[PDB]
Amino acid sequence: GYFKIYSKHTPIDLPQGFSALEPLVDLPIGINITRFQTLLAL
Amino acid sequence: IIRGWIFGTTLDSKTQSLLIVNNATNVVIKVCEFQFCNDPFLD
Amino acid sequence: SNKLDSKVSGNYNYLYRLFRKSNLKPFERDISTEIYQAGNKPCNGVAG
Repeated sequence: GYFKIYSKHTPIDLPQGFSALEPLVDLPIGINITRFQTLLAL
Repeated sequence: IIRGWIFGTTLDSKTQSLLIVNNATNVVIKVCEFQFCNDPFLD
Repeated sequence: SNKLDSKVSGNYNYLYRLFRKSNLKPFERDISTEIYQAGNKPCNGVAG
């Protein structure tokens, strides 16, 4: 029932390297999620 | 350009769909039964 | 809750579900108001 969010912002295809993603938010939702979509700014 | 994401099972008012965005002001999170549009975006 | 929840004609304020599609995953909720497929023929909006 959690929604963990891990984030990492790195100054810069995918680069060849290593970067650990620090946890950001533990979001207490407790619902079913099976599909998603992103949003853009036009 | 990428401002946020939409999560859910049916993405309508029947179920509760997760909504995460980040506008020019601050990050807001809502957990509601949004009736999402077919082609949602920001302008 | 007999003192607080008891109506002589039947306390209908609380509702309970019987015919679910399948066993739900723990810690999830369904708000569907559609007629359950209680057989072989599709319901197609027909109840009874």
